[PDB]
Amino acid sequence: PAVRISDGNLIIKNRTILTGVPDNVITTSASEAGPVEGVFVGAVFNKEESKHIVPIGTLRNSRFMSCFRFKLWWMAQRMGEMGRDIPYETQFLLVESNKVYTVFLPLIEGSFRSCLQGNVNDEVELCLESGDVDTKRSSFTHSLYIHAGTDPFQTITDAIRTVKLHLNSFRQRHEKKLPGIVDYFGWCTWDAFYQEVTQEGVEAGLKSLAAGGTPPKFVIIDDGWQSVERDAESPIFRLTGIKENEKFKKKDDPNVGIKNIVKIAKEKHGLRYVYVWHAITGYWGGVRPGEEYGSVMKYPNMSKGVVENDPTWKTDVMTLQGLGLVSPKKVYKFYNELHSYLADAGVDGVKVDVQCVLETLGGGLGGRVELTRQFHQALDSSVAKNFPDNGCIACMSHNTDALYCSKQAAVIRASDDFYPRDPVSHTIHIASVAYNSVFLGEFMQPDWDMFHSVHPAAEYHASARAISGGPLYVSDSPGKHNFELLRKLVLPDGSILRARLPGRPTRDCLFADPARDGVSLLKIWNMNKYTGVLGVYNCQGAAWSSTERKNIFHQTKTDSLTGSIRGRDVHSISEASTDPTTWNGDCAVYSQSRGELIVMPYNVSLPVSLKIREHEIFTVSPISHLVDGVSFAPIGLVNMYNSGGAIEGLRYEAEKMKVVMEVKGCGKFGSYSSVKPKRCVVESNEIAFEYDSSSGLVTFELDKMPIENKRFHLIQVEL
Ligand SMILES: OC[C@H]1O[C@@H](O)[C@H](O)[C@@H](O)[C@H]1O
Repeated sequence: PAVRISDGNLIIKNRTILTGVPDNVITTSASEAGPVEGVFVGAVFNKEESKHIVPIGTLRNSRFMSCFRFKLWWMAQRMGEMGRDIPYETQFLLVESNKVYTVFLPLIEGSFRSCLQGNVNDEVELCLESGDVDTKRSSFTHSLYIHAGTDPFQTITDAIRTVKLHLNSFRQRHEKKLPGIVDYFGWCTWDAFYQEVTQEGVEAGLKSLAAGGTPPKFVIIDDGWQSVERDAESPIFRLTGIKENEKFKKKDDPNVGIKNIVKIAKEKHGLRYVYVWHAITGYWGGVRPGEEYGSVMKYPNMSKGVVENDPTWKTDVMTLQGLGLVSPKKVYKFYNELHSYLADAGVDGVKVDVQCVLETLGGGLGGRVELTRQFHQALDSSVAKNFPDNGCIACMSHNTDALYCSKQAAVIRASDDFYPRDPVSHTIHIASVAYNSVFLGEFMQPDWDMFHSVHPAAEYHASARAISGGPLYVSDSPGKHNFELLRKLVLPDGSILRARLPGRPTRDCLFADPARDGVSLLKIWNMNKYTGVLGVYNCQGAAWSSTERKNIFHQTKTDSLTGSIRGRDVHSISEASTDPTTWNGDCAVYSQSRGELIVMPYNVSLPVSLKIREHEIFTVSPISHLVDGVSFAPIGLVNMYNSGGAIEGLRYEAEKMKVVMEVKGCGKFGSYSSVKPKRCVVESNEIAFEYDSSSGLVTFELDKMPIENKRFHLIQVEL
């Protein structure tokens, strides 16, 4: 049976993972298409309760990685060996048997949501909550799912799909429509102006970016454009109407609102998309109590796991001053009127924020899962009507309540905010995004957030954004730009080189905490179509503290650390080979910063050494062997972080000793060749190239962007 409770012990492929499983902890593997290859888990209790907790079993000497909510809104990573180290509010837990990998997915079930928490006795406990006193239950069959396999990433995905086949209440990332913004550079006003943003600031930020040759094709007008008011210390603000405030009304004709800056953005400055920010509850303090939308004051319910990890939530302005919560009966009316107004003004999407609050406001109304479902149901209906390119970015949304009802939305902020003025944040941001994407990336495309192009950590953030697989945008104040940096990310038409997957830790890094263990470098892998990409980060020296309950610096024993890369760290690198059945695993590896090309045989390590807050990017291309002595691998646009993303087509013709490629973009193009090319041809005309006989690096300039909708350079390399 493979995954079974036998005696009081949890056994997986004949390894004990857990011991001492209570007698009340019930399994089942039946489903519509019966044979389930892992197991659903639940529990019978005595009484009708709105909160429950049962140990699943006792976990010892088994490496894990967990993603846990350090705050209501956001997750971060924790590794350990013992059940006691599992944090409160653990929403995703992956266990290594030493070869074999087990995932534990705490689920929503009816009106209940579960998570994992460790206790002092090393038991893994299942915490079950409705977030509502009037919604109570004694027995559950499907509040956890457990599945195991020998590829950690494939194990995760296979489990998620099985959970999806049970619930039918979400879709996986790859089944959703990505809105078009993800293929372009954007800018977001948040760090530029905070809430003091005006339409004149919008226009200035778009002009300053385009002026330097890296034009954003989307903008996020963030928090600060809505009509909000304090109740009639620090007071909370509530939405007073759905239309823009006076900073977004054309100064000349007060009856023309946000339409003005949209039309300026698009017509005058060439933007393809405009998005705006709003809280899932309208604003931070919700909507002002009123008839129109049924808004009535609600006060956040505290839950233990949340409060345990974030004690400041007890005294937070939202918690103490409440929110005007729009009624479930009128929630669709609210989103629709807001979004209809926005869409009729030419807005293409919304960054929907403060999302987890709903788990704390289910008191009257069905509890946490139900309130979440209802709001998202309405939100998704309005989005599909009003923003039909699927214009929704989910923010502050890292709860299982939301994730398991993520049926439509396709982009999710993967971490806590970029914080330009907080030195502790930068290493942590890189770690959180990477680890969180392991799980969040099964649901939606991770968004690794805005960043500053002018900042000590700019390269560190930007390089990470390049290999993220997600939208790429800055929050630069106007005129504070590093265009040399930006050209590494953004082509002259505003298109980017997006990788195809959520960027994730290598197999290598899944169980070794690169923020805390003091020994390991973080390696992040992604794919393009015909290359892999690998980013290496030192992100030691900071993390959330289990004692201080916040992000701090902590002690590190060296500044510099040495790890290594292998072609195969790029987990799916074989999908980039034009001939995987004959491919012997050899890769061309190009160091983006050092500008160095190395041939790396299958399994040969190359050492990499980095001080804290340093990084390196490598493009990893499968070598094709045309004949004995004629070997080749494309690299792409070598002065861009994700160089391989420029290669759209690749074909080998060994009978003619020829390589045929389709390449997007412009700038310097690089390839590995064992021999000096006879000819390099671009659009039928021979072009000059250089060749470094000792590295095999071939180079030539793709001078301009492809000529008119003819999307690609056609390149022939004759060897
Ligand atoms: O107050 C506005 C801000 O809200 C945060 O939750 C969000 O992550 C930021 O990116 C910005 O939108």
